Amino acid sequence: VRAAQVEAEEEGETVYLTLFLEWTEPKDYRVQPHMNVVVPEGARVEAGDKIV
Amino acid sequence: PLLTLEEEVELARKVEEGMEAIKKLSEITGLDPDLIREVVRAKILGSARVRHIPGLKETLDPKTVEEIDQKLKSLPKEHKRYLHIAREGEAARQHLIEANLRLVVSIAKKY
DNA sequence: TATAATGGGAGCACGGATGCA
Repeated sequence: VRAAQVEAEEEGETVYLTLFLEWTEPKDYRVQPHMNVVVPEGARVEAGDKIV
Repeated sequence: PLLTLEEEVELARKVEEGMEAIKKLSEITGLDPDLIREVVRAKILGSARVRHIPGLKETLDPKTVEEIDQKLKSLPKEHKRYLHIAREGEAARQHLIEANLRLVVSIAKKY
């Protein structure tokens, strides 16, 4: 994960950081012999786009 | 070499989708499905083999296969997709037939 | 036209001419 923007608020002896964070969460999909992958390596898909 | 399950299903899929693509190009271009199929097959097999088919209304010669090929390539990208599909379909057909030749022998040895 | 099946089976004798080592 990488922090894009960092907002800082000074309170007492402490600072509160509001972090805008960007990361990636992996999910595996097991492909059976009777199925074929319709998507290339490193391709960017969207919601509703068919992978397998 | 003999195929595997995934390879077999792959080639079969490409063949079926290839025939479907030929039907699609028939619907689009307005030509004869047989003619289109024979032209695609002609381009897949290459310059090695060209011959007139009894079923076709027109004689099949490299001039004609070039005319029809260039007529198919003049289609828009989405319509030009079915051409690639049909080509890879024919290739898959060739590989599929070539892969199963042993079975024929094992069956014919009993006859 | 639909389980899956994938590489066979038999069976003397001397000459000229050419091919090869």
